[PDB]
Formats: sequence, C-alpha cells, structure tokens
Amino acid sequence: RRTYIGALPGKIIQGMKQVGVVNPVFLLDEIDKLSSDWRGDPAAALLEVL
Amino acid sequence: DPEQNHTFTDHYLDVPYDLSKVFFITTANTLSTIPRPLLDRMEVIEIPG
Repeated sequence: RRTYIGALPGKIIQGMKQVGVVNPVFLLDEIDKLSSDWRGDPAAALLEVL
Repeated sequence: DPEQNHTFTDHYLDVPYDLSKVFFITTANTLSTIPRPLLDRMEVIEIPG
C-alpha cells in the first residue's frame, strides 16, 4: 500500500515506469518457481496479472 | 542482469544506473544454494581443491 515504507507497486508497474508506453511486452520468466512457503503466494497475484 | 545493469533503478535513489562499466565478480563455495537465475547467466570457472 501507500503506508508501507517498502512502497512497491510490484515489479509490473516498475516495468511500465521504465517503459512508458501502454503496450509493451513482458517476460514473466520462470513461472514454475512459485511456491506457497509462508511468504505468501505471488502466483495468486499472477492470477490477476494474466 | 545486463537487462537491468544498463537500467539499474536503486529505488531509494530512484535513478537509473549503467552497471556495464561496473565489473562484478560473484564468488561462492558450492553450486547448490546459488539461486537458479544467478547460475545459468553466470560464468562458472570451478577452482578445485
């Protein structure tokens, strides 16, 4: 969120920050190295990404 | 990563860095607990005993 001092909008919109155009290509490299091991599961956020 | 060496945004400083001139050497003790994208891009030299 805003409040967290590790203020990250993911690495998706970091990618749109350094790209700066609304239709890039993203390489979401090594999707199969996503496990649920008490740090949260980011594959469930990739469910929103794809 | 050389895709991100040439565009290195240290998000404290929030400025892009060109780390192509900055010459890293990674060094380690075993091949197992290096992370996997830090292995195949990386040039294994393999000093023996």
